[PDB]
Order: sequence, then C-alpha cells, then structure tokens
Amino acid sequence: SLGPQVAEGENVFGVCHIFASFNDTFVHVTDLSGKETICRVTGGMKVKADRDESSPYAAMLAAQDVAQRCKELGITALHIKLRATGGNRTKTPGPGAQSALRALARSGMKIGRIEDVTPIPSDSTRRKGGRRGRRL
Amino acid sequence: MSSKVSRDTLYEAVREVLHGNQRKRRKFLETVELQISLKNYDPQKDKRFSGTVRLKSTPRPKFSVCVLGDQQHCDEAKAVDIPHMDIEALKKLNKNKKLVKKLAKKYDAFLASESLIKQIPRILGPGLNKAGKFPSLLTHNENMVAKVDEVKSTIKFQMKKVLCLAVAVGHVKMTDDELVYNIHLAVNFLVSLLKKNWQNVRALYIKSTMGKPQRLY
Amino acid sequence: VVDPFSKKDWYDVKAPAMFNIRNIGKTLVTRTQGTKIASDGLKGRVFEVSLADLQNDEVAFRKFKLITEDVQGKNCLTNFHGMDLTRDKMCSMVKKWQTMIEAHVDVKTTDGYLLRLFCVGFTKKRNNQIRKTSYAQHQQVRQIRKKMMEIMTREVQTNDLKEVVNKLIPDSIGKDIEKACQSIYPLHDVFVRKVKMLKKPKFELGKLMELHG
RNA sequence: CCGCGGCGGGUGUUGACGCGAUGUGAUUUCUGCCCAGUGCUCUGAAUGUCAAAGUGAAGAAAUUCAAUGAAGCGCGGGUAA
RNA sequence: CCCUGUUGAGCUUGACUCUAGUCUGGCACGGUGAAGAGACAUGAGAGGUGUAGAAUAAGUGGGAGGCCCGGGCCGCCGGUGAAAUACCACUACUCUGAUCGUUUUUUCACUGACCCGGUGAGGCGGGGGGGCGAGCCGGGCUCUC
RNA sequence: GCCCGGAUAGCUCAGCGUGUAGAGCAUCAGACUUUUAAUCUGAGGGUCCAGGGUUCAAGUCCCUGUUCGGGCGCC
Ligand SMILES: [Mg+2]
Ligand SMILES: [Mg+2]
Ligand SMILES: [Mg+2]
Ligand SMILES: [Mg+2]
Ligand SMILES: [Mg+2]
Ligand SMILES: [Mg+2]
Repeated sequence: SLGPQVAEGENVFGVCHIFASFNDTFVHVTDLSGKETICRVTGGMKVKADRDESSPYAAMLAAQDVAQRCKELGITALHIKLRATGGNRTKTPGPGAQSALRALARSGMKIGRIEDVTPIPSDSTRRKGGRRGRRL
Repeated sequence: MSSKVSRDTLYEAVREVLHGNQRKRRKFLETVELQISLKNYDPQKDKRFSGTVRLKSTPRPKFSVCVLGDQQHCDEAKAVDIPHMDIEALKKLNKNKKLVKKLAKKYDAFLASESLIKQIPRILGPGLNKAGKFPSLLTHNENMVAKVDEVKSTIKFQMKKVLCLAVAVGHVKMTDDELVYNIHLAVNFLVSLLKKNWQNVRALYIKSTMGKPQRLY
Repeated sequence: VVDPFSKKDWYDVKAPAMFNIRNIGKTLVTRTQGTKIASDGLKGRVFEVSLADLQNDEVAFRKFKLITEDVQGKNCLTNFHGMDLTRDKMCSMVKKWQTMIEAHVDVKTTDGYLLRLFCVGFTKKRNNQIRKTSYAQHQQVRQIRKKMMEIMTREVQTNDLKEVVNKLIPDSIGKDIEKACQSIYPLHDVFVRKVKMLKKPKFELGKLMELHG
C-alpha cells in the first residue's frame, strides 16, 4: 500500500462500476483502464436471505466496506459507470443505486463524472418468453 | 511458571538439587509436591497403581482422621490420639449435613475395618468415594501399626488417567538433610511399585506454591 | 496469505503535445518478476478521457480514447485511438417530429491509418413554422449525405494525423456542413459521432516523440 | 489387428463425406413406461478393504510388531435402436 | 435307440486348478538447474459453559496463606455444587505460526544418452557489406524487411 | 475364522455425554351459510440384550440375540 502524491495539489482518481439488477447489486472498483482492479464486493455476501439480495441496505453494507478498504490504499476521487442488466431484457436500474451512491459519497469520497454504460443493442434478438408471454 | 534461581532441565546430583532455599518466592510454606509421568503404563488396564510408602521427615501437613471401627481396636488404640468411634460415628458422618459451616467432612483419613466393610461402602460410599476418603485394600487400612504412620510422614499415591502421578513429598521449609531422606525414599519405591515395562522414571518434578519444577538424577 | 498490492508500482500516462494538460492519472503494474515485463503488460492499456478534463473551457460531451505505446519509466506515452459521443447528448437530441440523417465513410491519411468516420444531422424547426411536421424528402437526404462524403474525404486526404486532431477539437467540420447544407434544408444539430482507427502503420518510435516535443 | 523375436508386419500409395467393430432389414407408417438387477462407463483422498519395495522401534541376530498404502473391486452419479 | 463302463471326443458358462495378452507399482540404463505441497520432531502462543460456585470450577495431588506493598484483595470452613475456585504448575484436545531437521514432495527449465519425421541428408547460428528507411541528436543502426 | 457398519411410538424416521424429536394414521373440538383441503391439543416411546466407568449413558468399551460389505484359504 503506497502513495506518491500530495493531497490538495491533485486528487487521485479511481473508477467504480455500479451494476444494479432486480435481485443483486455489484460494486466493482477498478482503475482507469478497467483492466486493473482494486476491490470487489457484492450484495450477496452480507445478507443471509436471498429474497433481499438486493435490498438497498445490502448495498450500503458493502459500499461502506469498499470505501473502508480503499482509504487504506490512498484513493480520494472516483469516476462512476452505472450499469443495468441491459440487452434485450429490461433497462431500468434497480433500487440499489440511489442509496449506494449517496452511501459512499456520504462516506467521504470525491465524486467525479457520472455516465451510463447500459448495453443498448441496435437491433435485438428474441427475448425469452412466448407470444402470449410469461403469464401468471 | 518460573523460578529464577534454579533451571528445570539441568540435572543436579541428589544433594545438589537440595539447592531449593532459593525457591523462596513465598513467605508461607509451599506444598512440596511431585508430578511424575509414568510411561507405558495404561490406566485403562487391570494393572493397578495405588499404594503407600512411609516417609521420614514429617512434612508438616495438618492431619484430621475419622477412623471408623467396631472391633477390639476400640480397646487397643483409644490412648493413641485418634478419634476412634463406633457406628454412632457412621450415623453421624453420613452426609445428612451438606449444610452451613459444618459438614460430615474435614478428616483427611478414614478407615474400614473388616467388621465395618459392609457399612462404609454402604452408608458413606457415594459421599466418600470421590473426595478420596473411601477405604479399600490398596489404600492400606488396618491401622493398628500403620495409623501412627498415617500420623507420620507416610504418604499414599495412585494412578491418573492423563498418564501422571501426583503426591506430596515435603515442604520447602525443612532442612536439606531431611530433604535427602525425602529424596532417597522418594526415588526408591517408585521402581518397586512400578512394573516391568518401558522405562519407569521419566519426568520427575519438585513443586511448590507458585513454583516450577527442578529435575534430579 | 499475502497482500499482493505491495507487489506493484504506480506509473503515469501522458498525452500528445497539441493539447494543454499532460497528466491523466496513475496506473499500477506488477514488477518484472522473472519473465513477465512491466512495460509489456502496461503498454496495451486504453484510457477513456473526456475532453473537458484535457482542455480549459470546451464542451464535455465529447470523449477521446488513448492507448499506450511506449515506456519511458514512470511514463507511458499515448496516441490517438478514437472519439466517442456521450449517451447523454445523443439521446437528449433525438426527439420526435424531426428527421434523422446518418452517414459513414472511410479514409486513409497521407501517412496511413484507415480512419472510419461517422456522422449525424438533424433538421431544424424554423422560426414562424406552424406546420408541425418539418420532415425532409428522400432526394434531399441523398443530396446531403453526398456532401458529407465529399467533405470528410476532402478534409482528410491531404494532411497527416496531427492536424486532423486540431480539426476535431473544435466543431469545425460540423460548422462547415451546416453552412454548406443550409441551402437545401436547414439543419442545426450536426456532429461527427465516431472516429475509429482501423489499421495503424509501422511503429516508428519518435514520431510520437515529435508529438511530445 | 497379426506375431517366438527387433526401429518387426497388415489396414495404409490411408486421415472423420475416412478406417474398424455391431444389431435391424425396401419404401409409406409408427416406434410406448421402467436404470432396481447382471453389464458398461464417469467424480473419486468424498473413504471401508487392499502385495512387493522402501521406513521407523524392541532384540546378540535370524526375526517380530507398527505408520503409510497404486489399480481394481465397494460407495455416488449418467445410459434401454 | 435305451442302459452300463470309474472309456473318449465337439461346444458353453456362476464348475475346479491354471495360462498368452493387456492395466498399475518398484528397481535399473537415467543426467543438469530453481521453485513450490507435507509427514509436526524439539518446543512457542491461544480456548473451553447442565448453574450450583467470585466465573466457563475440562481432569490432576496436595496446600490452609500468601500475593502485591506491620497494611489492602481471596479460603480452603462457608457462600454451595457431582468434585469448590487462596495456592503454582503438569497433563489432554484442537487452532495458528516461526524453527531445524526430518522427509513423501509437483509443476516449470537445459541437451548429451535414447525415440520419431524429411531429404539426391543442399544455402543453419552469429558477425559483416548491401538495402526500406529511421531515436535523425547525419550517427552506433532500431522491430519487420 | 479377519476386519466393518447397521437396529428407537402401530409404517419411514431425528438424536452432538447432562432432554425421547419428527411426518404420516386413528379420536375431539375450530375455522366455513354447509361438504373439501388446511389449522391445534391429546393417546402411544421400554431408545435391538446384559454389564461396565463416569455424579450423571440412548451416546465410549465389552461381549452375547439380527441384517450386510469386502480380502483371504493345505487338515
Ligand atoms: Mg441396429
Ligand atoms: Mg438394468
Ligand atoms: Mg463301478
Ligand atoms: Mg474330455
Ligand atoms: Mg468359470
Ligand atoms: Mg367435531
């Protein structure tokens, strides 16, 4: 765990990846390439109930751990890449987003740029489900 | 766990290990004990290890005996400083009193004669078979000649399930020339009370109150 | 049973020398431990950098990409790799009751890179217009993408890679097509939406260094 | 697949639209349920049993006793043109 | 045909006793270099819940006052349980790690034994000159050429 | 002969040295305007047989009564 920088002169950047499904939520903090990672923790490691794998409190219990594991290594600022499930399936980011971003911004980081990287296809294949569709 | 003057692994001669006056870390009198480790002698087996050895040097414990008996030992030893008593002392010492400030207890050595063998294992059995005051045939209870020895520096020892022996041998207050007549009789009779197997004497200690061992040869 | 993050070194990454800011950030690499080389596993890394954190006061809805090519020691040197348009902008620009126009063309510069360029153009609602549609024709579309194919090649066939960047930091092409297509039908929302490099030349070492002074 | 044998020999001057080993019997039409059994195969330290060798101790030694222990059978999944 | 013989042949399998071939281990011909996985031995640190009881008294054999400064905190008797905790240890259990040995270890590595293919055994590796052309601060030549 | 595991209420069946669990049958009630299905109490337990040692055994050891694996073989 090393740092060559000075504090107020500049802000050392990293970048996160906020995956947000309807049943699970990733946070994956990597570097500017994305090739080199720093830490990764899921929602599922912390709550022993699979019906709230993606409760909003289950993202806060892992985002606090990420900003706790990263302050020992010297990162002040982060970029954000937000990302739904994408594809031919849905495209609405679930509820585990707006309380995990505030959950680490409140936990003392320097938020940079915000964008969307949801994989929107130009021309989809066929979604799983019949012509009358999943009825229940 | 330590004792600064004497090291435990150096093996001093039988008089050089009487350097024990430098063990005085305590003002009072240490209970000098022994923790010998028998090897190749399974406590599971029918091979018994429970016996007596009379020492010499009056190691100054306090002794309280409740001899039980119904014999001509009532007219043989009632001048020899023991509270000997008849079956009224069995009705007495039966453990009806598990109560405040008085128990049917506080006697370091009991007795079973041949006439009261169908009593002390009957009446006081579950109350005296676990503290150790239960008489038997390997605890050496006839006590017409040996009760003065159970006054003296005689000691008793038996086997333990974690492969050791613990017995009291002296007190660090006495002189070295009496601790040598504690060393002679201490190292003499464990070979004869130990039977033919892998080597007998392996891990001999001297012990005290807040103390550490010191090994001899 | 060992933390592997002390087995790393942080490096820096630079930019070419037609921009303002040189530094981008820090990127950790393992040490050269036996066979694997810290220059090698670092050289093929791509940096997605927005242009408003490369300039002082320009727009922020344009992004560049910069690969690494050469190791100087705590110093990676970068080259142009392509340009992106933000999903904020493009989806905030496509709206109903206007006509969309796209185009794409390939071009080789004077030293050779095989750039592929895309574009887009939206028609503009007039001032006093009460007719709701404001659609274009189809012959006026084909007579528009003929000009965009004429211009991207014309601005590219006769210069190198260093000066088309200075023709892409402003919106100098979208200005030109907006003012050479205002005659037919008035469009307002013109961009070149993606520039992609296909086939890079031989690794000549100090054309970059010329791009670093 | 041959052969007493070797860097031996056929298939093979061949290469999966190819060699080799099987059951049914044209076309049209259909080909059902069962993997407990006997076979076959796959995960095997997920382990009960398991030689020679190499190892330790007691003995004057020949010996005697202990740890460890490959495949395969056992245990667990797949398979009925 | 049918029966008997202590007479035989051809075939079959869960008959009895054996065998070519094939699978696996060991010793050899059989070398040169580094890393990693153990079998623990000496010896180190950690924990324990039917409560009762000064606690979680795992089990020791005693001890009847020290400890720490004539003074203060605790009995073994109580308080109360199956054994009592003031009083030191040894002995187990498993966890973890350094340790030297131990040792059975597996992947990566070189080429010289050995094995394979190809040829009428026909231009191999270094180093030069010549070339695309160059950090061009032209030059020592740089990845291909 | 060698080693090895297995037996608990009327059927299948849990048991973590300090206590006999469970699901399904048989009753009686409750819920529903009334039948179905679900809800709950209750009745049934010698922990396959004798001993051990332990304060305390269904539990570790021991053997005998019952089912089964495997490798072995000179009267
Ligand atoms: Mg067939
Ligand atoms: Mg079958
Ligand atoms: Mg005959
Ligand atoms: Mg015959
Ligand atoms: Mg047969
Ligand atoms: Mg009723």
